[PDB]
Amino acid sequence: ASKRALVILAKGAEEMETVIPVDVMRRAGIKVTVAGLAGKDPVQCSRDVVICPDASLEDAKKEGPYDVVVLPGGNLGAQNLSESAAVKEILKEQENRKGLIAAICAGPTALLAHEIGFGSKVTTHPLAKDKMMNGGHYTYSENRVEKDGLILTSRGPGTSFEFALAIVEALNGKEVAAQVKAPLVLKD
Amino acid sequence: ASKRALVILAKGAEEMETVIPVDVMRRAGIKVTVAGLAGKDPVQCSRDVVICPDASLEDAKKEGPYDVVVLPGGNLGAQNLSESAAVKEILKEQENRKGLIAAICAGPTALLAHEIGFGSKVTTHPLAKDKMMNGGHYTYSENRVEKDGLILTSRGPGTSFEFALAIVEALNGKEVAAQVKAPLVLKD
Repeated sequence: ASKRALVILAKGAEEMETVIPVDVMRRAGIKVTVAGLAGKDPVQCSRDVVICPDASLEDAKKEGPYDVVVLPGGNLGAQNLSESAAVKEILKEQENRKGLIAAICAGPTALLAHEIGFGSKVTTHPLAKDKMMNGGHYTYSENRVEKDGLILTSRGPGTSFEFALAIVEALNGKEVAAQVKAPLVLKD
Repeated sequence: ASKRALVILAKGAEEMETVIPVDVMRRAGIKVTVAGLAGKDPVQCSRDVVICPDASLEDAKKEGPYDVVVLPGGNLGAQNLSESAAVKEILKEQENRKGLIAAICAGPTALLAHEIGFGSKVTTHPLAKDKMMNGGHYTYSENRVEKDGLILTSRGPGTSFEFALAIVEALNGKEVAAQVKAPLVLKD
């Protein structure tokens, strides 16, 4: 059985934090669906890179369930994720079936918005800490990648490779992660 | 005066090696044009990420000159770059006016194809070394980023951040590179 990943792509998402996990996960043999929040139309990312999603979120919602739901960062992207009722439904369903939820940079703030994973240890971009911690519902970490139960978080564009490889390791195991890592020419 | 960058995007390009330099260069205030080799139509990258270029290469060619020409990697992308007469013309013109040429991963092999920069020190992805060195026209380096005169090269997806910041430093200087680097949460 092939593992499946849903990446939710909204206007203003950080394009590096989107492309790096999609690419790395596909190198690991995972079936990745890049789903556009607003539909099938091309999405203008935070630095004006324009990416064509594989499907609308509405369509991708019906082809579930997914072994991981991925929330990229970017301040405006995360805000769009935090305001979407469809994202709330997807996240609440993933939580209930004990599937993995992964968010990077500003992305974890959508978890707070949708009341996902309260009590977990999480990290965010430093500039997003105050927002994530409003109410003290999580415990904050400064680790570059943090995993507590089914909640996997990471800090910024420069942690995107470590974030993606942590997803691979969680889904496919350490050996596949190591095999996918070697041809990338990462430092550590 | 605002510095200008041309990124040449061909089918089969490594999407991470494309998006990371475009994003980082735009964070540095550089005006970046993502030009599609085959036209304005959306480009399917090596891991099936689909990116919409800003313009066709034909149109972007007329809005020159550029302070840097950027060649992403990906084996099939580099091959498409190596076979394109338009790329040859762009590169030969950039060489003659002593502008910067930057290529990463498999991308430097297009330089060999177009007889660009013979005698320079270059690096490539390890898997592309034998191809780059056919004929002994360059001297090979295993540095993660290599710069010899106006030729800047780098090794793979995992060196993409260092590659892009080297471009920023060459165009805008060390302080801008350092200022753009800090919010990315890079390790080193």
